[PDB]
Amino acid sequence: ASVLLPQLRTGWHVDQAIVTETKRLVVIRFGRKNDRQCMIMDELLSSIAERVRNFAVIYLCDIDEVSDFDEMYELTDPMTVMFFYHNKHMMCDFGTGNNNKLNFIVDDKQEMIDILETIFRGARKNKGLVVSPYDYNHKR
Amino acid sequence: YIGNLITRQFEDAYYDLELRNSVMDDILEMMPES
Amino acid sequence: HSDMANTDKKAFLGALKYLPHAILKLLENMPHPWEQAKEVKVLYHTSGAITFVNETPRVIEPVYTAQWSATWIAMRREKRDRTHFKRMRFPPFDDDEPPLSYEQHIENIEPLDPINLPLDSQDDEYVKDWLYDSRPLEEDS
Repeated sequence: ASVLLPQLRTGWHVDQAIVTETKRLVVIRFGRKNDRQCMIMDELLSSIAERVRNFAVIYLCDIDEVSDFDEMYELTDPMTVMFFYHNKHMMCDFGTGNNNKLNFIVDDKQEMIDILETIFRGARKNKGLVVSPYDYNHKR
Repeated sequence: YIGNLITRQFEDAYYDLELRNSVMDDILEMMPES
Repeated sequence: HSDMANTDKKAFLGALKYLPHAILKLLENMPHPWEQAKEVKVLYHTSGAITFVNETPRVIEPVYTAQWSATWIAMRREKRDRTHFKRMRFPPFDDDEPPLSYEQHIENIEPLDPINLPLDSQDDEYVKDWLYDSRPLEEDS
């Protein structure tokens, strides 16, 4: 959702957000506003955000409007999300191979929450990688 | 493909969701109040 | 260009994108067994990148067919004649090495007998003067 989630205007802002959540985890969604997949992801995350609230936080990035972070993914640039804790990038190994970012839509709200939970746990442990409970290997 | 490579710095059931979003946006546009 | 060996200019980068087209063009303008060497027009980027033929090879259709037939005949004759015909090993050159050639090619021995059958005067009269040729001939008149 647009009204539900908080959205970011610039790269500096994004960086600040990433840094300044000490306690919570930070899911950024890097995506082009008017895309299907991105929209779907946002919708999913709207639901999740409220739930996960006390452990995670969700943010949005118009990737065309804020082009600072094409370092993150070598200009692959589909409509992705990324996970952050203590300003460290957090690495969520699915089947996909892109251990960096989930570049794909998941539909099970609960499933999404679970993966977020997992990554939070990993971050707390200190781990950089975390194996998702789920597999994926379909949604490349 | 080649073009894409060189230009490496420069550039079903979702329907309901889309509708929901779009309508919301329209509503927002209609009321840009305090 | 060779001497230079990495530049990475913008124009150069741009030019590359038309490489498969160029390749295709090159393939199209291949010399045929009747011909000796295809003296062909070209387009080229100022670097020495993206060199492609810009001639489009067109033929007199029945003439072309005739030529092809002649070539076939020649091949048949060759087959009839030689016993241990040399199968050309592939890949032809040293893979590890970089065996190109320009200067040598330029100042090489005479273009040795391409494939074209002998043509008697009585039977096949009016073609043999202009038959096995580049464009092919019957090109000025």
